[PDB]
Amino acid sequence: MLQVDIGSTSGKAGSVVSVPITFTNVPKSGIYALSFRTNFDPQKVTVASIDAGSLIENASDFTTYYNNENGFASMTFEAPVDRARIIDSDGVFATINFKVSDSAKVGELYNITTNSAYTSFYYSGTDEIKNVVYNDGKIEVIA
Amino acid sequence: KFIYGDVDGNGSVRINDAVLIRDYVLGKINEFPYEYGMLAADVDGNGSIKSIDAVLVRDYVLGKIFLFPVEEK
Ligand SMILES: [Ca+2]
Ligand SMILES: [Ca+2]
Ligand SMILES: [Ca+2]
Repeated sequence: MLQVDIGSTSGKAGSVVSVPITFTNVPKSGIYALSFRTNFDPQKVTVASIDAGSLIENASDFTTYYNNENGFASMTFEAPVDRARIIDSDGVFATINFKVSDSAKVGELYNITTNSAYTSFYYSGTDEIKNVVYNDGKIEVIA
Repeated sequence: KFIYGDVDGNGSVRINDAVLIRDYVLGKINEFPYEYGMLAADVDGNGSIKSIDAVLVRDYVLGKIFLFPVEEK
């Protein structure tokens, strides 16, 4: 079963930390389309940027957006209609770069969680990958 | 009953709805797997299904928009 991990990390107040989104046990038949949305508390962290990871062969297939008011970061992948590029192997899909609030306190732990309404994975235009398992992310504020 | 963007009729606007529209525009498929799919698919509200429809459904999924152009004013 496809495993989707929001990475965990640590950083100090005011720093930029990197949260990779990793796919493990990707089905050999491949992912034709997906969306992935993470929620966060914007009083604790904000999105600074999102980078394509190494699974993205062509940037035209990958789109991203974030909203630092309501607290989410979204990513989409859409394979070309001729299936010339498809995600069929394991790796980093994307990396979210989060800015840790200036008022963050040592020992706080912030949660980066998968939004199930806006997250889905497809073999094809009609067939969903149904047994994906997700692991959410932790950002630990350190000194 | 129907939801704008939901061309497969499962009740949710998702990335595969965008890709179905795109694959329809490109001639890869010839209809939607849903009796209200054509109605759901014309999200720019200009009377046909075109590449922009698929982009707008992707924008919904990304969270850039909540209302489709067909829904405003
Ligand atoms: Ca995790
Ligand atoms: Ca749908
Ligand atoms: Ca249209």
